[PDB]
Amino acid sequence: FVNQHLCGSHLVEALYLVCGERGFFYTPKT
Amino acid sequence: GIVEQCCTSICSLYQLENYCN
Repeated sequence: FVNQHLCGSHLVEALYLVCGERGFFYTPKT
Repeated sequence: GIVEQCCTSICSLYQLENYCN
């Protein structure tokens, strides 16, 4: 599911699922 | 950044995991 264009909430959802208990940082301007 | 790599181009697991804590 990750090997596609992922924007906005779709990208954050992928981060959430992939990173699991680690969490993640979402930095769209950097 | 992540938008350029995953939104305006095709994302990968390898690059998503770079943003995990």
